[PDB]
Amino acid sequence: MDCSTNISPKQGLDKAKYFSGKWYVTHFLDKDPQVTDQYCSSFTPRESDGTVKEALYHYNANKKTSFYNIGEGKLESSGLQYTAKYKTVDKKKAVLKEADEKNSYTLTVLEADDSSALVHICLREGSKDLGDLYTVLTHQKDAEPSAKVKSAVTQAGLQLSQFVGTKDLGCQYDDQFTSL
Ligand code: HEM
Repeated sequence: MDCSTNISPKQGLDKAKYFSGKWYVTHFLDKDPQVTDQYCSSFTPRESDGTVKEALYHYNANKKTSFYNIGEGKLESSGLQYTAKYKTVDKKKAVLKEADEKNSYTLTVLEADDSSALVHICLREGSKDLGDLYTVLTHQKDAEPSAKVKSAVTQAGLQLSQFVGTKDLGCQYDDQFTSL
């Protein structure tokens, strides 16, 4: 299930707006889920000298469990786009597995403003694309995405209505994990 091809970062985006606060996923669009479980997610991206580090949380809304990761990658020469390898961690950020060289994700920022963002994530393992997602992001749980980001969704060729809205899933977040 190939990741979407025509994906490049929006040029002219202020990186200070993207590497800002934390993000909560309000809406996600999954091309082809392998599992039918639905997730909520929040993460806290930071950048220094072209290196991105981010604390990542997933909550399985069906099973009511959560898992944790730390991503690390370099910004491309193209703008706000990065391929990250990732550690697997417990809730206290103790390392369970270190980043390896065959598992990565590529995150492309399509829009970002003071309240909201739209990003695309392709997850890979070895020679295979595992999964492609678009995600609408806000800085507080269940905040409304901005008009600018809703327009970004339409301009990406998508319909926001076809995304899964996470409000309905009964998400639980770990704001301690994502603080810092
Ligand atoms: C609501 C939004 C999201 C959904 C629905 C979602 C869905 C998924 C699913 C279904 C998996 C597979 C879990 C498994 O069976 O092991 C997964 C793993 C993963 N996701 Fe997400 N995801 C979301 C947000 C994010 C974001 C924002 C990022 C990166 C910034 C991300 C990065 C990853 C990574 C690195 C893995 C691999 C974890 C592992 O192998 O341990 N995801 N996600």
